[PDB]
Amino acid sequence: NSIQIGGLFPRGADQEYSAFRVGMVQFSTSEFRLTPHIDNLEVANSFAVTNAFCSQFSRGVYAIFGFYDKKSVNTITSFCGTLHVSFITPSFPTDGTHPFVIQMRPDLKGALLSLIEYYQWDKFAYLYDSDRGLSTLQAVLDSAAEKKWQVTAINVGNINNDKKDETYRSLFQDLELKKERRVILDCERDKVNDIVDQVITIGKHVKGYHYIIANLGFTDGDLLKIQFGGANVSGFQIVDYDDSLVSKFIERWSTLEEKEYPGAHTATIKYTSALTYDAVQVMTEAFRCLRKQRIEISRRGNAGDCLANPAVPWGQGVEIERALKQVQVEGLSGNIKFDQNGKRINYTINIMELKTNGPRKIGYWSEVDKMVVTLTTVVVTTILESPYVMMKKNHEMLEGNERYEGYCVDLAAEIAKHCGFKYKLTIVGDGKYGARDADTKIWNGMVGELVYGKADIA
Amino acid sequence: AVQVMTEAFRCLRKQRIEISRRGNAGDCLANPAVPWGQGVEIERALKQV
Amino acid sequence: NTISIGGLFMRNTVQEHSAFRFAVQLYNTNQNTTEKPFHLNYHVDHLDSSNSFSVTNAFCSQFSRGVYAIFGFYDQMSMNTLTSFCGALHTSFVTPSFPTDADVQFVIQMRPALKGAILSLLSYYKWEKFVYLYDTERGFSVLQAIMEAAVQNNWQVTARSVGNIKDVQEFRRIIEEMDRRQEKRYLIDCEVERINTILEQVVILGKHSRGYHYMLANLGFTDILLERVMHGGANITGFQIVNNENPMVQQFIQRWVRLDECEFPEAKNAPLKYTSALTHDAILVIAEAFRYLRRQRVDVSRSAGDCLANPAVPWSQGIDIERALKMVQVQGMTGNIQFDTYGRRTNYTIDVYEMKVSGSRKAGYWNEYERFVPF
Repeated sequence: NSIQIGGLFPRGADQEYSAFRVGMVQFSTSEFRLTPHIDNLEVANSFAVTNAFCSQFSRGVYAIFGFYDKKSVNTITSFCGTLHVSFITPSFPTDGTHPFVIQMRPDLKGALLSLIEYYQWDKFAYLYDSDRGLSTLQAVLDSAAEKKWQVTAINVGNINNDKKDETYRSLFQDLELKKERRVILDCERDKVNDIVDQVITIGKHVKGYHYIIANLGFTDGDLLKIQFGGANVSGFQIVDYDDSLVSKFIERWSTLEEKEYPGAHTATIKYTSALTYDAVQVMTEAFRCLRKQRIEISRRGNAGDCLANPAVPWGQGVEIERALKQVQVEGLSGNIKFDQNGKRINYTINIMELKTNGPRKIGYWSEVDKMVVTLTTVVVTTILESPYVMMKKNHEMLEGNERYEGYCVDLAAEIAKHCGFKYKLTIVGDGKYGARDADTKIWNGMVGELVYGKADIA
Repeated sequence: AVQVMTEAFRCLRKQRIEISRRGNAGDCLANPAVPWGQGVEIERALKQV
Repeated sequence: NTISIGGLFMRNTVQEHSAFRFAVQLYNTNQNTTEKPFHLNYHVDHLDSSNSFSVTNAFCSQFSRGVYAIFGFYDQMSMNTLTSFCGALHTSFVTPSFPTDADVQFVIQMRPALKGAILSLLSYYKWEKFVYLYDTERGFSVLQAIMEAAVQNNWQVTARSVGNIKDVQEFRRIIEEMDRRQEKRYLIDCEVERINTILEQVVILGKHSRGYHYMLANLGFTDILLERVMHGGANITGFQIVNNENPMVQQFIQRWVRLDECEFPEAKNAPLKYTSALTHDAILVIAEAFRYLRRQRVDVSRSAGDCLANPAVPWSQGIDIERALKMVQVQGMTGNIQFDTYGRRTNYTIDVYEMKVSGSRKAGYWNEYERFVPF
């Protein structure tokens, strides 16, 4: 049997549409398939979004897959909620709660806050785009007092606008006058290199910068250190190319003909396209067991039915909503599970850095734990405290273990001897003993060095 | 309550004189709800008395 | 002959609704036929706004009746719907609501921007370190302006989004944390209701009056409950666009408080909200625009039909009505009323109020040309 669904695609979401079509093939069976009706719309225009949504409602679909932006998200949430038609989307997840919305995209704010803490940043620029939204910036500003962050927030959404000269003046004051070198880029993934290029022409000693790309598709665009002027670059990734599921997908996707399947024939897939493919799996798993309503005729929709026809009875629509939210599957974006408000839970975001050989996973952030976890001669960590460890008076002439003397220097020699190991005395970087920050939940001092693997004995 | 309804309603729009017909309870399921924007005007008129 | 307009009212716009009926009433009962060449009609729809569906339906209903313009309200949720439909159908929306963050067409925004006045007064007081508490009910424009000015002027602003706080303990925790930073100066850019809640926690706490300065960025100054805080020695700065000494305001008010509570709810049990004065001024602007179109023998017909008709071709008179609306220069309850190409108040005046232990007074005024002028 078949179930009719809507598909509302923005102009320029070519690869996402290819991924949707590929998903429809992959997840169809001889026993069950989805029948989509595709509309292509200006998502920034709430009138046009209303017309599209209402036309799908009119046609009588089980669900609408689609996109929204900052300007149209309230249309979607209010119409879904009123008409009782489920909307499944890879768009930015909403801060609050809204029924009849299934959010394929994991929240990024938690992982970003954790990564800032992980690098122990206390001062940075935050380059945002107001047309994109300010929710993530607000999360960072909310935490800045408690975490002791000096944030300089700059709207690079105005970098080509009338506020352009103001934007350049702002970038100049922060990078040149204040010598900022830690930069968070919260922007459309395909705008990263354009913004960076501008930063590089404006700043100085740019090789020494450290960017965090606040976006879930770290490797969605080319990452060439040379393009970044030699800087450090960190970011986030929800599609793990080491996953067999993902590598198998890419083996197939990479040979699809690019004219026929715009955006395919690539070794990577944009995270939004991955979420679109995953959405087809979710709808398929949700719907394949729902009642086979009497085979009816599907007819072009009339947007006016939003006002002419009554809402789907809540008891009817909620069965579909619940079926979607109960789905538990593995997809390109990893473990997919939803809470009662349609938000992804139990997901993992990979933490990436751009290394010599290319982007590398250095760790991960799990939604259940909400901290950055690091992935893979005795190093003795110790502290300069008299009379345990002290700098000999003539340390300049001495190297290694010989630079120090004290109760603990002697004690180290004794236990190394009794245990049969060679060692290297190192003073703890932050000069602390070891306490766990109540907020960032991270260990400092000598304890931190043992917990994080930077030393093997204190 | 008759005073309240009288004060609330005497200023509301004089809708076109229609015919009043015995009601059918089944219309609770057959007919749509009064549009909220319409009904709320009457509700508010009552509460403002 | 007869000019009909639409009226889109929301939750908690009862007094503005009453001010709307009454201003239309004043226009029609004017004896002078030069001032009243046509009869002005309206149809009102009440809308929830919680829903984009509910909103589109109310707009489309009014639209199919064939209105020549719409007076109404939007909030953060309904704004995109209403302004996008008005823009697509070349139908002019005239509103007392917060001015849009974006530059749009077919929206005449009766309420002046507050940010220019806020920045000038921050400079007048030499605030270089302060707390900024804000909700986003009236747009992201002020927030974005403050953040950027903080960069450009190297200020130390501690900013907190408090629009989602339901537990008043949270306000006290925030203030204590600000105390530990020795914050004495507060810019509060919130809805009046939420400003009232904050000022109340300030009073409960104690010792947050003398030595403190609250700058309250909301044109609803007269509805803010600040007397207890005034009595404790705090400084307060406020903003208004309505002068109660203006003879026009005086004359409106004297008639207004004589209206009976049945035909005109909220006229006698509540002081006049500034948005009600803007509602009155909106009728002055609509009347003037159509008096102008008549004078100029420009016609306007519509018909009108289906708002989702595809296409999708707006009436040609649409542009002329918008143009007529945006070109007016009239004097109203909110002073001089003029608009730029984006329907934004231009050449408006904001009165600046100061409350100190030595008393309360208008401390000066702000306009776009001379900025802050104290007297």
